Amino acid sequence: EEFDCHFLDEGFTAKDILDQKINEVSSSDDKDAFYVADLGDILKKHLRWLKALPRVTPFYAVKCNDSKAIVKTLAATRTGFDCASKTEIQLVQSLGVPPERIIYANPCKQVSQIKYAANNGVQMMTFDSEVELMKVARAHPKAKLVLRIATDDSKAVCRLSVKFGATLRTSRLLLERAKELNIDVVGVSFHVGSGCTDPETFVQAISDARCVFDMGAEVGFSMYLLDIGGGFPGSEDVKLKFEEITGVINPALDKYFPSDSGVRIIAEPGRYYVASAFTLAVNIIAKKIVLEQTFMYYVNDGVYGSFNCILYDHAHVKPLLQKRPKPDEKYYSSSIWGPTCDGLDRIVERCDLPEMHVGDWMLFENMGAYTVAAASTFNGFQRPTIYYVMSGPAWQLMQQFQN
Amino acid sequence: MNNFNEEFDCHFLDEGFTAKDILDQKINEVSSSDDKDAFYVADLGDILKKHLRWLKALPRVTPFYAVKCNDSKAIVKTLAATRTGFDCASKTEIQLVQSLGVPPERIIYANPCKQVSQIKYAANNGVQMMTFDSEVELMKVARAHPKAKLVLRIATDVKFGATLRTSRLLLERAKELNIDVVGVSFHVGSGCTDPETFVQAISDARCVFDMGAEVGFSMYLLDIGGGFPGSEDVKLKFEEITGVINPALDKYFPSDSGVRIIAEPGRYYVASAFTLAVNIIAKKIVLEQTFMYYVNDGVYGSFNCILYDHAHVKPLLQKRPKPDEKYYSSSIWGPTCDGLDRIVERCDLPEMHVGDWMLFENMGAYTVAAASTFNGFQRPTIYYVMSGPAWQLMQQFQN
Ligand SMILES: *Cc1c(COP(=O)(O)O)cnc(C)c1O
Ligand SMILES: *Cc1c(COP(=O)(O)O)cnc(C)c1O
Repeated sequence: EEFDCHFLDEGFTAKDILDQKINEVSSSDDKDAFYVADLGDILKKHLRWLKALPRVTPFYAVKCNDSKAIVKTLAATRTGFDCASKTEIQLVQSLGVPPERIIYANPCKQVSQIKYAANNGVQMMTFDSEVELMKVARAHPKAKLVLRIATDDSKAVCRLSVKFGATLRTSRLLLERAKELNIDVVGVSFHVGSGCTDPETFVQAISDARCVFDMGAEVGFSMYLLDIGGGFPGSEDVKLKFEEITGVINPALDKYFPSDSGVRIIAEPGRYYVASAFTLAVNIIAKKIVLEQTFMYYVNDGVYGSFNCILYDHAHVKPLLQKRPKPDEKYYSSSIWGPTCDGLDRIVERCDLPEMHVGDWMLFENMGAYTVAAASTFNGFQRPTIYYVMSGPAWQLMQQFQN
Repeated sequence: MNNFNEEFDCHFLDEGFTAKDILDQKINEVSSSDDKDAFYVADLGDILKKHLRWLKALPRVTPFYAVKCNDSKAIVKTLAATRTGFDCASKTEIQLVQSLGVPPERIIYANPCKQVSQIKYAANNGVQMMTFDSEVELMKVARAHPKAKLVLRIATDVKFGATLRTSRLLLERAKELNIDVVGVSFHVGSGCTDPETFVQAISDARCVFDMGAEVGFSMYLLDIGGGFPGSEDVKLKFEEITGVINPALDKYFPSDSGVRIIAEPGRYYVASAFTLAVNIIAKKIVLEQTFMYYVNDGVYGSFNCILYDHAHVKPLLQKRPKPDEKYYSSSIWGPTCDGLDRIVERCDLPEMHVGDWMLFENMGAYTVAAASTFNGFQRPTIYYVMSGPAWQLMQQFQN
């Protein structure tokens, strides 16, 4: 099923296909959870990116969803790939992507994985520490390094301990140390992150990046690479939409990194490409009534599976009814639980739903990003099957991108 | 040492050597190379020691290992030879146990809320005993496994467990549907602070047994669940808990009644058998002087137990530091690019360097069982060891 893609007929949408599949299994007990993944939605996102950020080459953040179908579609589109590990580089290269379309954007890499990157021709890597420079000097001395700078997220849960990113002061010392070690630093990267309430944050990051560029010029480096990271929204169900962010980014790029300077601007979008492409259908496998009347529903995907995103990715999930609800239907306070025997495997603490029954389906939209990528087989429950769909016109568009 | 697939490969543990010595040897073996991937040493002899200890502490209670805690084939094979039962929650777990040769009468399907197709799989493969705590579950059993032997799971002091009031209604409803209810199960859970909770649970089970007798059921199976500690690094130790359980079992379920008592320990068997070695792969100094260490296992891997299992992890050095060695405030981070992939927020450590190893004891339970390959990082290699005397002990259990 990984390389199996189904046709999407004219006048149909991923939703219609989902409804059809649900109807077809209605008289049986084959009601495992499943995804419908519209590869055409990923192509749509790419067109939208090219239009909104014409100066920025997208490098898809593989970690967000490492589906071979996704990577193949994006590779056909000629986008780059941001890989954090040997396995991700192997996946991308296996599909035929040359090394110059890969950035190894992990600032803290095990020596053997740096060696793997060097052996396979991946030259560009990020870094934010002196020890990383020592490791690169030993294991990949001809690498092209991108300095990752810190970006403030005022809504992070742990604002004192920041995992990645050098301050400006540290950035100066790092550039000088790289010069001492005869290591080439070619640019600057930053990552604002998905939790971004104000687009001005991007402006600040771009300004800081320009500062580090100036620092590089002072130390004698030829810096050309600006990496504006990820965090762009992957669906319209957000307060701060993609186009508002890009409307604030493009003037900043024009001001701090004009095209005549020779800068090459890239980004590392992950969730932007894939979030809305996946819709998850789970089946209600068990039910309890608690006395006014409240309900507990048990479904066959949970926090150890697709909904790990609730804990790892700070996700909030909205259950949707497969069968439309009449205006007069009574809604009851309800909780939704995963299949595992763990008391913590709870998807929704409280929501309002009409009375549902075992065998009914619940749908979760925008489930592409940081869901299957982090699922486990805890308690022996297997990952939901993914059905990849693509229309004829979407395939034609992909062909155009291939030429 | 090198694995000859790790699943079924077991290494000998020589006389006078312990799991720690094997760990040191492996570390020494790779000291001059860059192959510094995280790895486990799993002492199957420790699991056999736990079984002997269980037999002595709870002589009336047959243990059914909770496979979900650690589904290692090596573990299940060792426990299967030991003749324990298995508590299975899904088709895959039942498949694993049966593949190793365990007959269905040594399997309890102790998931109260089962998908119909999973119930069907159990019926197809002869697993008759299942738990339940709801009327809807009874409806599903009547359709998909009508000859099952049902065990009523009762609540103890949100997700599972019927109240006594609900238990009465469930027993009557099961009688209406001609479904056989043979016993009661409860699960106190690991975070139990007061052992008296077990006494109340056993008393509640006795009440539900009496309720079953009133409606005409022959109740014989008492399942006291799990939650027993898997290490000595706990406030409430195993033997204190069993000291409170055994008098209650004698009072509420005397042997002459014909009751069969089982338990579902998971972490008790496996927690202390696994020691994890991770390598420091990156390092930062933050200016008095504090350090950030990055290791090659994290919250998406073995340390998912921090979020899923409320685990508190203690990093250990390979060699005990000198008393006057300088310690620094330090943080420990996982390998993934996620900002949340942090193992230790703050601890005191001597200055360490890239290539040094950090050890984590009592990492057997709810660690590898829930690890993912997020960001492409592979699950740590597990090296299984067993001494000759441990193998001899396993033979005695088997015969
Ligand atoms: C996670 C990550 C991304 C992708 O983030 P999204 O929110 O999915 O766009 C991009 N760059 C880096 C360095 C990351 O760690
Ligand atoms: C998880 C579980 C167990 C095992 O719990 P431990 O804390 O590992 O002993 C036993 N019984 C049931 C019903 C469980 O869900």
